[PDB]
Amino acid sequence: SQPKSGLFVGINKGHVVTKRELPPRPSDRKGKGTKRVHFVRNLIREVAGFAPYEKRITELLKVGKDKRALKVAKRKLGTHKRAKKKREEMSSVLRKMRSA
Amino acid sequence: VKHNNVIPNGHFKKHWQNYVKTWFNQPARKQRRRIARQKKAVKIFPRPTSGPLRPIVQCQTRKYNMKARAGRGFTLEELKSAGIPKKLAPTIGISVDHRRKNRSLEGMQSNIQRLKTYKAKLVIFPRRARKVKAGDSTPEELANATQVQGDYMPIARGEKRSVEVVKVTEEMKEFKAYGKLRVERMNQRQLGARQKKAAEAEKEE
Amino acid sequence: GRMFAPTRIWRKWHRRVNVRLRRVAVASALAATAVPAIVTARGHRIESVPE
Amino acid sequence: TTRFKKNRKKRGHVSAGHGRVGKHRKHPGGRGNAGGMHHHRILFDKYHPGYFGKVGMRYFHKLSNRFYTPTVNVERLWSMVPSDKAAEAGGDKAPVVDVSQFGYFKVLGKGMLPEKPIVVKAKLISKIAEKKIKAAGGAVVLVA
Amino acid sequence: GAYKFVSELWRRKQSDVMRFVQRVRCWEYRQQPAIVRITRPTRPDRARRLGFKAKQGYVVYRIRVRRGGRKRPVPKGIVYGKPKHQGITQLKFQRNKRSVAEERAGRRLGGLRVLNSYWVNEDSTYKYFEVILVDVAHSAVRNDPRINWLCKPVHKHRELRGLTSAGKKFRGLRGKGHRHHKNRPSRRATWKRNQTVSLRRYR
RNA sequence: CUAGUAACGGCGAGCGAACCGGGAGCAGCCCAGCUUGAGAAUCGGGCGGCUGUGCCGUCCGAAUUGUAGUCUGGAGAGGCG
RNA sequence: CGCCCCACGAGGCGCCGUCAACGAGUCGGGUUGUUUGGGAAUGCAGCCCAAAUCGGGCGGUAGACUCCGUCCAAGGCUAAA
RNA sequence: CCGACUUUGUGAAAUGA
Ligand SMILES: [Mg+2]
Ligand SMILES: [Mg+2]
Ligand SMILES: [Mg+2]
Ligand SMILES: [Mg+2]
Ligand SMILES: [Mg+2]
Ligand SMILES: [Mg+2]
Ligand SMILES: [Mg+2]
Ligand SMILES: [Mg+2]
Ligand SMILES: [Mg+2]
Ligand SMILES: [Mg+2]
Ligand SMILES: [Mg+2]
Ligand SMILES: [Mg+2]
Repeated sequence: SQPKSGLFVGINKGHVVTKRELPPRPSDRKGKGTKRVHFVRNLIREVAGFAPYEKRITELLKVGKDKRALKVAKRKLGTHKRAKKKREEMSSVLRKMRSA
Repeated sequence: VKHNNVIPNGHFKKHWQNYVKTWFNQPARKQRRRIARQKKAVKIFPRPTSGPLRPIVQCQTRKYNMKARAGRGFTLEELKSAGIPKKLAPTIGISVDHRRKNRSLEGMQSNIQRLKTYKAKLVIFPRRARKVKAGDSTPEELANATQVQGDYMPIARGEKRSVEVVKVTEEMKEFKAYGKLRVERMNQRQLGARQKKAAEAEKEE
Repeated sequence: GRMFAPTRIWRKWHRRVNVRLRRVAVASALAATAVPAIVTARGHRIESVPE
Repeated sequence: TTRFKKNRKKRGHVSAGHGRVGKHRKHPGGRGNAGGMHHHRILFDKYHPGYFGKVGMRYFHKLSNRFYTPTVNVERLWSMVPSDKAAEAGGDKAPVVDVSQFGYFKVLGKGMLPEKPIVVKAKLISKIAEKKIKAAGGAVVLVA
Repeated sequence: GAYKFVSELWRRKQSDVMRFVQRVRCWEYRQQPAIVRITRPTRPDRARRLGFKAKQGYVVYRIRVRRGGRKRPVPKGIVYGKPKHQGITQLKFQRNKRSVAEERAGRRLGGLRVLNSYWVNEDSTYKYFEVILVDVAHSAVRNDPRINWLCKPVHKHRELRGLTSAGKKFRGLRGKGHRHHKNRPSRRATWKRNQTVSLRRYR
């Protein structure tokens, strides 16, 4: 964003150069899900089913005990960063199966 | 151990006599590299002997941030704005580094002047004999072409030592530069403690 | 059997002298070329060289 | 110069200069610094005080670049300006010195200065460098 | 394009359908020899992405390996030495089982060269890998530019020398920065380099 | 060069790299995946010819559980010039 | 130096905004063992758990939140010094 | 020696939730 302060030490220290906005590259969309891959994954999801711990997540969420849902999801997957979003995804599956 | 001497750090408890590397072949590598350079020059005649063009870039690392050096290649932005296609730039003696990022106009125009200079004093033989297509060069000046030797576009490593003479103004004398220089250090120390009280100022009031 | 403390290739064969000390020594040698008594002492037959 | 080593003069003296009573065996004290805490204790705690133990906190992955502050005392600043642009100057007009162009980050305040004003333009300044430059009539311009 | 479908269906490895088909394949595999020629990949997508082609000369061989660590082969658990090298039962082999399978197939199959190998099925005692082998004397491989590079003599026994996908994994070549700077060109190369006493001429 | 340094070690003996910088040389590439479907456009082998490290014709086979072509993230595919 | 004359195919360049597909018992996590300078764990390996697509790996002290710098693995080839 | 996870699937009852 805006350039350095020009003063060698302190908040936003450094030497002043007129900063520049980088053109969009490939790999800034890296991971942006696409129409067909979403189609594929969603189709295969119910055909395969749900893994047993994911079913336990569904059960704990439909009880509403989100802390233990996250806890067991973390103990299965391994890290909080992915446990959190696995809980989000399974909460999404429960809203999309209590929508109807 | 005995009388006052440094605590030894001899790292010679392994079998170092199996891994001594002697440099008696130093003149030999000098001469072999020289021979290789002659036989590359004759082959790439009449290309420049230093190779393709290299960008002026800054070094990393606070110790050398101000000292410019030759980089690896021009970025895509730079090639595009100097009007030279991606796949053609390495062809005519211009390196390309798709991994660099241009973060400054100061860097971009600095290298764009180099691209323009290289295209200014570049000559390109036709791919065939009589057919002179677009981007080629005329025979009359093709006929004096030579192999430049050494660095054909030198890079100054630091900006020149220049000390002009100027007035000492009253408001320049009043400037407490050390007080200034302590104030932002104080702000950097207190940056968290300030923004926290701001955060709960919003959260409550 | 062996020799005591066998000779090894990683002796200090080449020694280093300061570049400025080489230059000083070449200066003193050039100066000593100019003095007829030094050449004649050093062993050159110079009784008929002009200057 | 083996023709000079004192071993050569010790030829014929049975003990090669290491004594008859206490002979010259392999390692009667141990390899290297053996027994710093035990029997070379007198040596280590007479000539190398502070050898044993931890002091201070660790610093994983230090780069020496992070700690780079080349410094110059005030006394040497005027050597940096050539005599011609010392002449092209008067009481109100003074030369400007970019120490970063000379390779210096901080400007420390040791020594005398001439009464002639000077505008040193640095990245870091001390208290005393500023006090001496101001008292000399110059000024400071902080850049980076 | 079906390979996205089949790849995702192999991503869901704890689903009921995959559990069924993978148990029954595990039984079929356990009833056959350790090294068996198989006509076609069971995982066409996985085979393709590693460089398999429905072309003559690319053969597929299913390899079985036992699981568990490498327990030290010494005459009674007696290891003559200092107490710090005296263990037996919790040592681990420094090559992964994928590599072990490749290095089994490579030895038994002399006239063919190992391209890749991929997991197919697993149980309590045996892992089953499918190893893609390439016949480099076969003209249909001599005439494919994407695979000639494997006919040059410098690619002999890649598996036996640590050059395949599993090879680079267990060599630790998957990484470039710190955490992986010692393993370039090899751990032994860097040890030699760091141990060479450089005695310059004018030292 | 960093550097016998940061770190590691009954923190004892000892052990010990990397970034930055300067040099030598510098070249980047190709796959898999959505994408001929009026139509396997691909490859091998036998036989035959010739100009012969291959090319061509014919007949078998491989292959649709995908050969060839386009693509590789720095992109790319489309449409206009 | 000589005959052979390079297209409606491909590329480059300019614009568009629509798509934009990218490697799984793999990463990643626990524990064990070895190894490292790598220290709440440097690589590797065994066993168990086991993914993600507004995502994933890093930023040398484990932890959660906010922001920022950076790169795109789990397929392959590549002289020169 | 024994404990847990794994190959390890099926349905049934009785006691705890
Ligand atoms: Mg020894
Ligand atoms: Mg005597
Ligand atoms: Mg003596
Ligand atoms: Mg004696
Ligand atoms: Mg004595
Ligand atoms: Mg005695
Ligand atoms: Mg004692
Ligand atoms: Mg030093
Ligand atoms: Mg060691
Ligand atoms: Mg070992
Ligand atoms: Mg470990
Ligand atoms: Mg390779």
